[PDB]
Amino acid sequence: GMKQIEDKIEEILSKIYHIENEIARIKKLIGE
Amino acid sequence: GMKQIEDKIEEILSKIYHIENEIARIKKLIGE
Amino acid sequence: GMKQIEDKIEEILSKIYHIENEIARIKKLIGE
Repeated sequence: GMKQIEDKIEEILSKIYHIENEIARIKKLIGE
Repeated sequence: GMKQIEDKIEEILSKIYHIENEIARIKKLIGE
Repeated sequence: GMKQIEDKIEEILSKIYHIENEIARIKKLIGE
């Protein structure tokens, strides 16, 4: 496929990991 | 690549931005 | 496009649904 498609997938995976880190910080503060 | 692949990427980016908005609202209510 | 691209999209959609479940559990505990 497109190199642009693969580039977008890279950005998406980075965004998701950043979101999962944010959710981990929230669950740690509130307990779950 | 597929127009269907690019369509799915559009839906994913919309879902991610919606999630980031939800996380912003949570962090604003609890402080972080 | 690539079968690998479509496989990555499958993993991304699973990650997003899992994240949306986690956000639902957080909003239920704190109220919003």
